[PDB]
Amino acid sequence: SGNGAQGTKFRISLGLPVGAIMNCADNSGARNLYIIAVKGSGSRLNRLPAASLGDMVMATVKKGKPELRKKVMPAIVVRQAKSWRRRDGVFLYFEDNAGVIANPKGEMKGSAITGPVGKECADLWPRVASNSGVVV
Amino acid sequence: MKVEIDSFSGAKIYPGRGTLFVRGDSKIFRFQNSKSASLFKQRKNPRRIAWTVLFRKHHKKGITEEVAK
Amino acid sequence: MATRTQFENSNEIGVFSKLTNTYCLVAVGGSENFYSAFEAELGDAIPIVHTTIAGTRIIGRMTAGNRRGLLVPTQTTDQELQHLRNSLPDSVKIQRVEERLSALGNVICCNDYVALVHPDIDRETEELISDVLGVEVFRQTISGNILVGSYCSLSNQGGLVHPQTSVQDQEELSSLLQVPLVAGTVNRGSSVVGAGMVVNDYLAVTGLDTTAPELSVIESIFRL
Amino acid sequence: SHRKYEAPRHGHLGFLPRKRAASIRARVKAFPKDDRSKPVALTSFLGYKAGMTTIVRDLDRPGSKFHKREVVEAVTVVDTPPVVVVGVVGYVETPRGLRSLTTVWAEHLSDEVKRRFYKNWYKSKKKAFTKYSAKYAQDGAGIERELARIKKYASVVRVLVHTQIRKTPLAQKKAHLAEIQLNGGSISEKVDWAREHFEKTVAVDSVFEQNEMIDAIAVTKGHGFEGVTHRWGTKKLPRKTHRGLRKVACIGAWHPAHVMWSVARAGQRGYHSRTSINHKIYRVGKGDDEANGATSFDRTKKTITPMGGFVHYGEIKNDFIMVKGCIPGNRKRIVTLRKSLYTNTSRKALEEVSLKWIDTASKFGKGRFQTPAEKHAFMGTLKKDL
RNA sequence: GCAGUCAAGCGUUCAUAGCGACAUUGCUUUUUGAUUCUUCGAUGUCGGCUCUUCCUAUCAUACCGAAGCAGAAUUCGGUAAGCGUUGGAUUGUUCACCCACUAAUAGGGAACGUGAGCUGGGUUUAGACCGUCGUGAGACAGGUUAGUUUUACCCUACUGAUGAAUGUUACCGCAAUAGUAAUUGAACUUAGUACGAGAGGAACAGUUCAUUCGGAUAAUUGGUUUUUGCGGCUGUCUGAUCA
RNA sequence: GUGAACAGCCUCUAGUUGAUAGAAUAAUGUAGAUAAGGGAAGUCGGCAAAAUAGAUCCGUAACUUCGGGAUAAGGAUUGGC
Repeated sequence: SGNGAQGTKFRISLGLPVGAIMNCADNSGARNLYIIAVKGSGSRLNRLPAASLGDMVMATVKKGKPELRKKVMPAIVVRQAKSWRRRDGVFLYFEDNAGVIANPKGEMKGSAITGPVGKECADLWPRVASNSGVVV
Repeated sequence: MKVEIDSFSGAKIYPGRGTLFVRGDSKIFRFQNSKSASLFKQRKNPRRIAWTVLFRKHHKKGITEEVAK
Repeated sequence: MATRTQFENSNEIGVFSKLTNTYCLVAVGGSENFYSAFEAELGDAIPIVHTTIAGTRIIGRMTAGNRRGLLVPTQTTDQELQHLRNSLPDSVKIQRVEERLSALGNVICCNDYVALVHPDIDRETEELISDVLGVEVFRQTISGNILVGSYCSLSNQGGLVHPQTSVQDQEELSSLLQVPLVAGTVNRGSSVVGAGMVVNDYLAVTGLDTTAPELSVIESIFRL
Repeated sequence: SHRKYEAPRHGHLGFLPRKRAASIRARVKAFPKDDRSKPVALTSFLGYKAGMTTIVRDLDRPGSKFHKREVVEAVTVVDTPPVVVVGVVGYVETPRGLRSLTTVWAEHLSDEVKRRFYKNWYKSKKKAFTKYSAKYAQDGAGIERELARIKKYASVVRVLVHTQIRKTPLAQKKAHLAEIQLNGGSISEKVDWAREHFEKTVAVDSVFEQNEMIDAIAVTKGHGFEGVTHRWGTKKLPRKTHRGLRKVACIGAWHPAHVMWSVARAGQRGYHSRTSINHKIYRVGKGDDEANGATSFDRTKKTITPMGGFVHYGEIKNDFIMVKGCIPGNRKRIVTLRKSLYTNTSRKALEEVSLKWIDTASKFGKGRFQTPAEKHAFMGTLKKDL
């Protein structure tokens, strides 16, 4: 969810807590992303705010082209690699985590996306679907 | 509701049953149960497990009248 | 003509809608205000169709076609396939395409005469697209981008390309496509032109955030 | 000192004590409000849970993403033998609450009801309902005077019913007697409806209907004595702790000098009475209705019984109610189905949508086949048979 | 630390929209002091983790009033704690400063709550090193490293369970009393409308979801798997095979 | 006997079959374990567990008292006939 995330998303399994490392899915020059927080989280003692498919989070680049480092930058999750249940009755998951760089307004700094993109992310974020590749 | 076929064994999958996995090649993969799903993870050639459907098809196992038009 | 419309709040009209010369598709979750602009000038000339391709509302990117055919991905349900068959006129022939390359709208950038496809297209799918669409297809990428359909908004009267395309690249396609192409932006600086807005032979719909002179350019190139 | 960091309380305060239920059947504490304008019908009902199964139906909710798209849901089919009335009872109003002042019993009560009153059936002489039932030899003034009293007094009438324990494929051999209030009109007409319903069926064709919101009263499955971690959900103590990491560290402050009742302590878990509200029915089937599992779309031939029957339960050959979602209570246990106390208006209820497909696959493992016909067809001939 | 009263003036013009000098009246016992009354035949001394309740000087949520409140945002106040007040880097840290989310990251008490709940990171025996002081043995809120933390088989309190006696026994119910639970946000429409020459810019009603909490289950997905249920493999022993 | 091996594991000679027992086998425990996704975000401190870990071939840096570091780091195979 969050600002600019028009429409709503059905809840799915949370499989990306604070401190996860995610492969860089888009051609922004980065190699991995380090999740520091998630948008629209809760407040409970000793609970890591976790992320999921289609969610937008801010993640630093622990390993990538230099001036993409040492600073916070929001991103959008395109793969989860964690079994989540759709309404249609399927328990599916991806091969690995993947995220795409995106400013808070919702558009993408990158140009293209490599690998499958969950349609729970394409539907929720229109610009991700604009620059998406494989759709599930 | 359409008929989807297991990717490893070949048995029919009913709604609410089975699993689903997406590879890096962006090609779909459906498994009826953890028995077939885990067996795929171990990189098992399904032409060599006896109770699958591709094994019986390969060795005309129990083909009976299916081999005749 | 050129109409300024927002789907809910997003300005990506081309993403949520597919506009052609004899039919047009829109998302079902839209409101009257988004629907009003489409029906303002279309009237009863060509049908308005409400569908959800792939169970989602990005039908503009999940679908691409022209007068002779329509494209839907494999995972779409036959109930929606039957619905579009009944809603759309029989003049268009719908054949399912088996391809995991990408969404068809991003992969396919086609018109009545020419077509642009994704770099990783296979020969088996190449013949299927040509026969269904009745369109000769060529190999080329907009500015080297794989997503040719999302960075090129095109019609029979002209065409839009990636804003930072080299001058040599733009003229090369114009010879094959037989229509001029003009580099530009949409939706107040957005470089996604193929998916930002759509054109048919008698109308082009853009976002409400398009600035003063891009809309003038759109009118000029597309002969509105 | 304060709590440093403040957290929501673990557990609920209104569900205490978490002790064993007084009876194996959860009594109905309240009944839907009565209106003296409608024809006489029952308010609550009795059934036996048999398990769950999977369904597919076309969701119809305008404004949602999944409008006109297929979904899956869990439903708990509850076994239903037709319930036969063996008596009525009147409740009068007092400045101290409703009170029952008289009871009336039927003519020929089945051996099941007689078996209820005996703790030792075999040693007994079966002498129950022998002196009282003989009162019908006369013109009937013995009982007709009582039914006259329930008409005058007892502005509230509850009818005594019981289930058929032999029709259900369960081996208790003893019925469940219970009281069921009525939602008819006029206490004179309520008892009048009771007289001509002694020793006869009351099916699920009148008590409930398709796509109706009902309650589910049952008894929680028991887990015996439990600690404080799993009972409430308390955080597990760190690994380095000496002498136990599955307890609550601080029961309470120095003052007060006694343990508070609001502190979570180890005790009995399960075997509670939980009333789950707003359950929606999808199917109301009859035993004589062949191909219960078939729907208007499948056009198949199969009942709702899965392969090998319900686990720890029989084959199901009589009436049943197929209600959306989970349900309190476990298998082989009596479940009270009761009419909603309030008229639901949420745009989530009132959704008159039929099902599309019903899971009849094996519930004793990885059910791969719905009917023996398709099972024998897919595999073909085996070493057995020909 | 907190709350008033008066009131010169600030506030473009105006004492109280919001502030407010010089003085002055009280409240608080979570600061620190002073006293030394209890306890030196001894009530285990800092902090952190876990957990319950209570109080409010309300941080957010509910309903309202006032503005130098045109909208938005904000600021001041009233009934109100019913509900919610977080995740991390540094430090033993109380404290403090930053990163980030969020509607918000409000203050506190209960023997500075809580060691027969936990830890022993610090201060606090004994080993040892460096700096200053001393002729010296040794001294320092100095700096640093290593440093066994025991018992409930009692009573009460709490959490669950049984039970004699009111002719016996069984079934179905009433009800005093006690407890009580729900919570907040986002997207669309309203709506580029109201409001202002402009930047901007909402709200009641409705729909779809979600955050935290609670109770129940187990079809479905996942976990466990002494059903060693089945198959495979290693070493050794039943002469070999089978087992 | 396997095995580098007085290592571990099974057996021949020899010697025991001994240290309270019976039934269900609740929590909480002591001792072994396994956990989907992330992974030290926990804690004063990865403390406890975990991973590599035998053998053969290739390959090995900074520095140095030139003797070492060094099985550094990092790769490829292992059964049976």
